[PDB]
Amino acid sequence: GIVEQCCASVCSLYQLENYCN
Amino acid sequence: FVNQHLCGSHLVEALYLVCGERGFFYTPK
Ligand SMILES: [Cu+2]
Repeated sequence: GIVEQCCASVCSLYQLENYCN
Repeated sequence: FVNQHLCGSHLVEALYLVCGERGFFYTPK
């Protein structure tokens, strides 16, 4: 998932918004 | 904005920045 994606690859701040409440 | 390489505590910093008072879930494998 994103914890993996951001670290192993890259991610955007827009992808991170998906994890907001 | 630009793409991010974020591991460990640096990811949770970015989550905090993006979500703020909305709060967020940090859910690894
Ligand atoms: Cu560091």
